Amino acid sequence: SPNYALKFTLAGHTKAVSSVKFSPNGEWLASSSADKLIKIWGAYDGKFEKTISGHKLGISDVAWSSDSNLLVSASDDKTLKIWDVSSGKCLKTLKGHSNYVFCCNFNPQSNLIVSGSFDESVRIWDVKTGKCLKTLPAHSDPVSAVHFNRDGSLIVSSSYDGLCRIWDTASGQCLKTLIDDDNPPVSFVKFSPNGKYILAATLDNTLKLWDYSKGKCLKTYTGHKNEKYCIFANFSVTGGKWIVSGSEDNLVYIWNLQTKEIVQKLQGHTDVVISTACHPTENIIASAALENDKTIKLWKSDC
Amino acid sequence: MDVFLMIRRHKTTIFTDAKESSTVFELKRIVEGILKRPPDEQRLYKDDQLLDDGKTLGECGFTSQTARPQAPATVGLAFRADDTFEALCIEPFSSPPELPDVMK
Amino acid sequence: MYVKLISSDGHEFIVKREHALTSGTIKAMLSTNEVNFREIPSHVLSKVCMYFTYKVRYTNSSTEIPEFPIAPEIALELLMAANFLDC
Amino acid sequence: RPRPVLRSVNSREPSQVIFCNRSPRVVLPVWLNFDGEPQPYPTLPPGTGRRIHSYRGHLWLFRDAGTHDGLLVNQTELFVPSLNVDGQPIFANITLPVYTLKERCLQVVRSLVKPENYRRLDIVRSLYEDLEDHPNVQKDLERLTQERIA
Repeated sequence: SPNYALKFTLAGHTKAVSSVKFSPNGEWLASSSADKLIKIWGAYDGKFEKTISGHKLGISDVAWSSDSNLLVSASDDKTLKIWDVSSGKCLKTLKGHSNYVFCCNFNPQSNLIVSGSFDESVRIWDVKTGKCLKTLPAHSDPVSAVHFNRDGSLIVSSSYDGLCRIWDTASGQCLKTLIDDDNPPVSFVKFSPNGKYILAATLDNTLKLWDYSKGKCLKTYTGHKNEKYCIFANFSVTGGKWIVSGSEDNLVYIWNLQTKEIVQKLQGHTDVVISTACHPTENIIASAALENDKTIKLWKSDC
Repeated sequence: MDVFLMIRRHKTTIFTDAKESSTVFELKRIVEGILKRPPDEQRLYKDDQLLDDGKTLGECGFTSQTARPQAPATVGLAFRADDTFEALCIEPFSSPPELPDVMK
Repeated sequence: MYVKLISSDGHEFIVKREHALTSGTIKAMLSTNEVNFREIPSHVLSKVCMYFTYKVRYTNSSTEIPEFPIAPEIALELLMAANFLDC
Repeated sequence: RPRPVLRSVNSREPSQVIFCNRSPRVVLPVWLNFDGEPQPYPTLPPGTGRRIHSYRGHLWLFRDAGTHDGLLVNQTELFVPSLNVDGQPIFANITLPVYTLKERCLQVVRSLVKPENYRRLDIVRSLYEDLEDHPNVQKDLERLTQERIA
């Protein structure tokens, strides 16, 4: 059982914090906010490093390149931006979506970016040029999450249409849809570290681990509240194998991956915890909360 | 095609209906049933046009859209006894008061 | 099957009994088959009779039903009559 | 969570419907959402029809857009789309009810007299109250659920 304890609260943003992500090298935390800013913080001391600005509206998500040198951000302004973290300089503005961009991620090789939008499309972008290479519009309602698998060969997307789709990156063609029964809106998805499974959240207060190839659900995690916001979830692998998610009751839940038992609830936030991230090497969680809170918290555990 | 009529004489108004294919004679038979005067003692009129017994109501210009339930057409009636023919005389209805200020 | 309704100014309206029985007030008044209306003049009662025709014709119709038209000048006295007659 | 009986079901099963305005009124379609809350849709001028995308088990009623007088659809108050059979859309024929003379007169006086002037009218007080009892959806849903119990 882990024993995460609060180490720091980070109160830079003036609005809802939308997303927190650790750099793959472990040094930095990036945060994004409805206040149009990205902030960079020291991962270990929570020390503010810089503000990155340029988006004309609220930011929904940020993601790191594999070498921790680049960020991409997804904005209500209908754009993504590629940034050089050292300079704070917008290298490229990705134009093409026709409504709010909600989610983004680089592939492992970090030559591509994938995005999803309220406009119901997934796009693949060239990082060097900033050109849209493909538009994948099969979803019939907003896209909530997009993720590359461990070698970049697949993308998974989640939608309010109630499907997850698996896409072949090279062709753009959809290989698989996961339609489970009732298909409540899907609010989050990503691939497991081993690439064989997908963790999906639905707005019926449920997280499921899916063997996507076989279309069968291995695990379900419940006890939290998730019926309105698109709350991120994580695999914690540095100590014990856990699933980490925020909750609309203002707590961070941590589940045993295998048993599905709630092992810990992190108390502290004063609004919905919309985002959580797990440090790549250390037992550290960052959580971020909505308008009545506007803070990031860093938590640390012995396992 | 049904037609809706007011048959009018003096200060009497009969509401009735008939078919566009109905004849003027059939209208007089309706009138006879109510007012107890046979058809030969009855003259029917559209405005000031005397109506022929053998014509249909449609042939006289009584149409489904000029003779509606909520807006019936007027037939004038005047009686006849032997060689004495009563003139067509239809007493008009009352009139409403001036429209109140708050309703303009 | 016909009844006579007489306005305050002495006009006589002869309408099918079924039509008149649209008004529950008139049904009570008939419990004679002539009725007098001390406070409804002919321009208003003529219009009431047109309503009865309209009502009986288009109730249970499944047709296009036209509007029952009411000029502003008569609306207030027709409201009062409709209220009295419960139709 | 307890919800009103009068609400759409989220069937997610499509139904093509023709809203056919066979009324002389500008028609307001009103969709009852999954909570039973009324939602206004775009209006239809008299003499018009539109083919529209709805769903099985959804719940509609129709009013006069300007006055909220209640109208009928296929001779009743509420319209529920079912499953299209054989490529054919479901007609929703919107018609005037046969209003009572009294209601029709109230409609007309309301259209002529501003509400603050109702009580300047030389009429009995019970009619002031009738004029002020404006038709609306809230009131009818109440009636329609009261009726439903028998």
